[PDB]
Amino acid sequence: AAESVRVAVRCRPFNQREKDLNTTLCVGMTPNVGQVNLNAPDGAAKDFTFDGAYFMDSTGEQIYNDIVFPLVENVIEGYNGTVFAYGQTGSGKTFSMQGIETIPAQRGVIPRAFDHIFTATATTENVKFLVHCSYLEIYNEEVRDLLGADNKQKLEIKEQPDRGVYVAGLSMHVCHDVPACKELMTRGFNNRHVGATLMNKDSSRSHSIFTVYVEGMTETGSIRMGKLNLVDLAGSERQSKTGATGDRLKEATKINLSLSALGNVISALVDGKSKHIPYRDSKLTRLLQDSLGGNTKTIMIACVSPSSDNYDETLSTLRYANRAKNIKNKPTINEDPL
Ligand SMILES: Nc1ncnc2c1ncn2[C@@H]1O[C@H](COP(=O)(O)OP(=O)(O)NP(=O)(O)O)[C@@H](O)[C@H]1O
Ligand SMILES: [Mg+2]
Repeated sequence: AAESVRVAVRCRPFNQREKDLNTTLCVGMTPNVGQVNLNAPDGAAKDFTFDGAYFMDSTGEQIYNDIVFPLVENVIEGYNGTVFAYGQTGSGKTFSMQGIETIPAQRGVIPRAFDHIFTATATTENVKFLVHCSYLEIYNEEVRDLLGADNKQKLEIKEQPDRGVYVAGLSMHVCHDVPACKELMTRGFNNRHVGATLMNKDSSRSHSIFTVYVEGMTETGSIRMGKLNLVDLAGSERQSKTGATGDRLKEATKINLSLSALGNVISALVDGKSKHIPYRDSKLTRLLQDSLGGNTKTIMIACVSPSSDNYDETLSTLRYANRAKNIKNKPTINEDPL
């Protein structure tokens, strides 16, 4: 039967901008029951329930072990899996996906997924595994390869019933171990479009997708074809807060439009009346199409600011996250016999 997309909310500690503005804590949580509340200046609260609720003291270790670990186990079995970080600029999407390599509890989703996969392949002798990685970015409505030779070359999207939506000409890289995956992640990080604003000095100016392909040849002949999409979206932002001008501002209009398209896809999927879903409104929603309503086990990590200054932006993240938990997917094991 169909299963829901799983949603977790992560509230990061205050940033310097928020402390200088003398803002107050407007986010509350009861983690053991997945509860999150948002308080307005008058005191009125809006209550929500999610699959996970992680507060200012939460670690990447906790988040991964609780919600991501089962999904990565599903990819090893032959399922398609997707983890995507969503939220306002500077909320903690890149920190949640990449993290800090030198602090064990602070390592992100992506490096932990590499360790988990290669430990599972190393402890299985009756299945031979081949692991490939790809890494792309959607920058100003152009799909670009972050591991290719021409990072400026616009790539085209193709569709096929047995493959879903894919990127034609996207380079594929064999990874025999965790260092190989890390070398690609480093190379890709250097090529990703980034830029400074008053909301985030290290703002991601594109949506990124790191895909790990897990192919397993079983002793009963058959080939399992698991695939893990690790998605670090760009975030919603406002010119009055970022202070963005020129090219930085042009990126903001394309980022905001593509994120509005994702919101519209989420809303149409759960309104109970939309016969057609607007996946083609952006390259982002076309590449997330199979993850939202399709053949995939999906997790959204909705990141939020704890500050009263970001009440409106945090409320928007929570409303879309609340809607996303009702999206119904039909994941199946991808397994080609002989
Ligand atoms: N939970 C956290 N604990 C400590 N530092 C954090 C946390 N979350 C984020 N940060 C830091 O806060 C800054 C902004 O976070 P970042 O993950 O880059 O935001 P983002 O959601 O990806 N923003 P953007 O790319 O502009 O849409 C970085 O310096 C992070 O390392
Ligand atoms: Mg980021």
